[PDB]
Amino acid sequence: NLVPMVATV
Amino acid sequence: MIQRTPKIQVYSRHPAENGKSNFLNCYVSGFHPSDIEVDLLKNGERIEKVEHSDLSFSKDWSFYLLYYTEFTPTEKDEYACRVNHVTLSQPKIVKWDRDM
Amino acid sequence: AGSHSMRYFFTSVSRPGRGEPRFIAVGYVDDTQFVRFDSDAASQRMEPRAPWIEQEGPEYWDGETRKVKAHSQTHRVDLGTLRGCYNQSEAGSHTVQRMYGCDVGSDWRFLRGYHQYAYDGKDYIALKEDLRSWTAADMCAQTTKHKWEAAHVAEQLRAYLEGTCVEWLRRYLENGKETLQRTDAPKTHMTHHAVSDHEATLRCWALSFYPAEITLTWQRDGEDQTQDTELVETRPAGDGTFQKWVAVVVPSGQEQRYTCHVQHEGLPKPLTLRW
Ligand SMILES: [Co+2]
Ligand SMILES: [Co+2]
Ligand SMILES: [Co+2]
Ligand SMILES: [Co+2]
Ligand SMILES: [Co+2]
Ligand SMILES: [Co+2]
Ligand SMILES: [Co+2]
Repeated sequence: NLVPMVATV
Repeated sequence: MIQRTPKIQVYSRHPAENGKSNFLNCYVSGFHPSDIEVDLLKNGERIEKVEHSDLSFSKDWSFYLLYYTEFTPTEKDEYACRVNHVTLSQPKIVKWDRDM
Repeated sequence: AGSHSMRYFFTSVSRPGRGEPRFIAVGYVDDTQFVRFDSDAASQRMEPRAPWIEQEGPEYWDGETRKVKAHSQTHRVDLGTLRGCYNQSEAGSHTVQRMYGCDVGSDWRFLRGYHQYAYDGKDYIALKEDLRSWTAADMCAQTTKHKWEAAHVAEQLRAYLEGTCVEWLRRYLENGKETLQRTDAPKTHMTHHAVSDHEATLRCWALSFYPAEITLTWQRDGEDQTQDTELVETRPAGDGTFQKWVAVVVPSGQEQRYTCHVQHEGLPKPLTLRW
């Protein structure tokens, strides 16, 4: 189950 | 760096016997950058029906792939893996040695 | 088995002449791939790669597809941002790589979590062991760290690693128990190949094993020997299991003083092989 959000660098 | 040359192992899935269907593997690992060309050869000719795994990588970030095809070994037929990558001035051909 | 992990691996590779980066995602429980996404493939969906994940219903697949596409877009944006920070041209291809996941112990409780990110194969930014702050490798990553500190990015990620990640790992271990919680001990044997008339290679083989972690050790008179040895990288068989060998060159006639030990989770006691 993937992480729900992925912040941009 | 961004560039490290692939390690190459060429092997059958099972211990090879003549006339018995098997899988020929070329495992390439430890490489960067990711762009790579791998062909499996039968008596020097590129084999057409070749599959590969999804690109993944190790702890040090270097990449690995498995290329594979079903084959039925015979006494006379010779097999190999041909790899090209930015670290290699020409393609590298590694022969299948059925003891390795 | 009991220590277990769930890990995801993501690679994006830019295509500077035209269009968007190539994006590949793969998910594992221990050493078993269970899902994949490839931007070049036709489905444009997260796809199953193990039978036990096919249990999951449409809401699961919709959600994982949505998230994996969101991962892909963050990678796309990052490739642009990083090209700018390093003052690189539009000419060259560049890569981002991300790996994250969680480990549970035998009691199936949280043991540790992790999230690492690289640009062009070099460390960029990673979560520290405490899951509270970031390790930035260079000054571009330091700018990212300040941004992420202000936006409380670690706190969100930590919630997942200690929460959803370990909860769904336990779910998958239960659903796939028949394979995921089964150890496949190595099938071992030794071969012997003359190098000349007066020396020979002994090769200790371990085949068809799971999980991938293994130790092969050569001994002479019961003490470890590393000189004149060769150990290959553990390699996939292609059927879900793994292979490895270790070799030693010995004087011919002296094979009997050498022993190979094989250690693996599937063996109650290490094996000892002797020619
Ligand atoms: Co392909
Ligand atoms: Co604050
Ligand atoms: Co808060
Ligand atoms: Co012999
Ligand atoms: Co020889
Ligand atoms: Co000599
Ligand atoms: Co011993």
